[PDB]
Amino acid sequence: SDLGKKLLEAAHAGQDDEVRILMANGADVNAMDNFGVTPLHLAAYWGHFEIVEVLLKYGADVNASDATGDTPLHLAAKWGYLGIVEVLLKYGADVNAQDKFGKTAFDISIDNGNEDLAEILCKNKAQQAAFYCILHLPNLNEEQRNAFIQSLKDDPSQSANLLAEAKKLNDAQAPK
Amino acid sequence: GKLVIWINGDKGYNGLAEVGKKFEKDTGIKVTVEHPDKLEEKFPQVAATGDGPDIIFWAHDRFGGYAQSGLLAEITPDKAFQDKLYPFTWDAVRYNGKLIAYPIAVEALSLIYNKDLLPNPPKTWEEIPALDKELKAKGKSALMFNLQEPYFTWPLIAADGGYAFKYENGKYDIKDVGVDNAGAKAGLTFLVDLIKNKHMNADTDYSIAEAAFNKGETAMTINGPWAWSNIDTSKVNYGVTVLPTFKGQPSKPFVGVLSAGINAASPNKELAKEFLENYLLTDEGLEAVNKDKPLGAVALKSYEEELAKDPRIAATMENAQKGEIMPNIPQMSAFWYAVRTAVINAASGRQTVDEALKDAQT
Repeated sequence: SDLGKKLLEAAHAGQDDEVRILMANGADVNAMDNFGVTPLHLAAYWGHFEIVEVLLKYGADVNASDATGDTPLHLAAKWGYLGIVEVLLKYGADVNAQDKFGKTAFDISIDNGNEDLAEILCKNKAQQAAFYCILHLPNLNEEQRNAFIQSLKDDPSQSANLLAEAKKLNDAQAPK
Repeated sequence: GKLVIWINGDKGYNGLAEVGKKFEKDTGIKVTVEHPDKLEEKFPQVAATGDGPDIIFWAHDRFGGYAQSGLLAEITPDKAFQDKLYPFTWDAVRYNGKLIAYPIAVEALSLIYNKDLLPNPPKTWEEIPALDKELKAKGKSALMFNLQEPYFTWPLIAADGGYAFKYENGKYDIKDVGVDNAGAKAGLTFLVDLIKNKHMNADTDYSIAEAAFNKGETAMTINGPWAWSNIDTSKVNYGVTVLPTFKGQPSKPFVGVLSAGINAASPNKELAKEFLENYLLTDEGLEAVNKDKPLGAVALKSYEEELAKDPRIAATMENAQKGEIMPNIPQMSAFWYAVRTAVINAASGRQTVDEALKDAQT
């Protein structure tokens, strides 16, 4: 009933500067329509990268689901928008989230033949799985955590190697 | 010792009068064709007193009602004549196991596309988001059609498992009403996805879609033969084709069958039978009517084979043969009203597709 509406519209239309001044005037960056479609949904779906970036920078809920079960990661995946997918992944887009058909952004990417997209999605899921492991390995104080998380960013090739250490560490740091 | 015929004013009633002249020339019997407005209301009113036309032409959906009131004589074509018409058309005019009219013409929605914008029209509903993406980039849309009337949104809702009533035992099955099942839900959810992703607008009605297509703004529309004329004037280079599939299954549009019934109170029943079977339902008879005002696709196999050389008519019959005969039943009105509200609620986001469908049935 004011700015949110205008924002959803400008996001849909790809009018960058219009989106950015609406923001600077206080628009709810997560304004929804009657389908719970957010500005981030429309920009992802319609290919407006800079707008996606602007909305994320302003605290857009990167993992928002509309009433239909779609996330912006799902929407971007159908069109093979590499840049858009990359930047959603940077802001914490959820590679595990499933749409109405039980599909992930990876499944969609596989469905539409988009190999470039599937790859990015694939190695993101794998590196996150690695990160998540470290963070829930009980026998690790907040120091030894950072030690491993960092060394996973600096050598994602020796990752599976590194997880194996973090576990044998965890098993030597246990009441065995 | 004469024949009075009633038919609506948008039909080729002058061509029909020519068939009547031939009939008189052969038999001496004068044939009078009239086209009273609201004749679909006039006929049951005056037939109730034993008056009216010997023969009435109208859409089949109305005849179930007339038969109920004992206004329509049973027709007696032998199986040889019945074989001259497409079998599914005899179902539009069967009531309580008695044939109560002669099928004349067949009416259904088809996909209409702008050959300039879109030379190879999609075979599936699924391709259409993609196409809209492409077309929107240059200031066009893929598809605009009446989203307000179920008649238009039903062929998709029906495609994966929807149905009004199933045709068990030649009559209708009134018990299972197919607006709350998984196949309909899938139909309506795909529609709703078109809407929420901005490929279509929920407020699009008949006038908006027609203007949009006829001005070159959208690559496709969904309409029936009655709309061809305005497009002809508009000079858009269009063609008319099979309705797109959804989850592999045909879009099932409702079929309307223009039918000719014989007044129950008529003393000229054999004359009327003679006129309909051996004068009108012939290549030359339908031709006379069709030259005056196009019938679209016809029930008669011989003449439909000729008309179908027009691709648009061919598409109209292919879509008809793939659809469901409009139920000639009274509780169709309850159905329509339910379906109508379920679609608006869902398309508006008022209700989830789930709640919307199970609600319009209570």
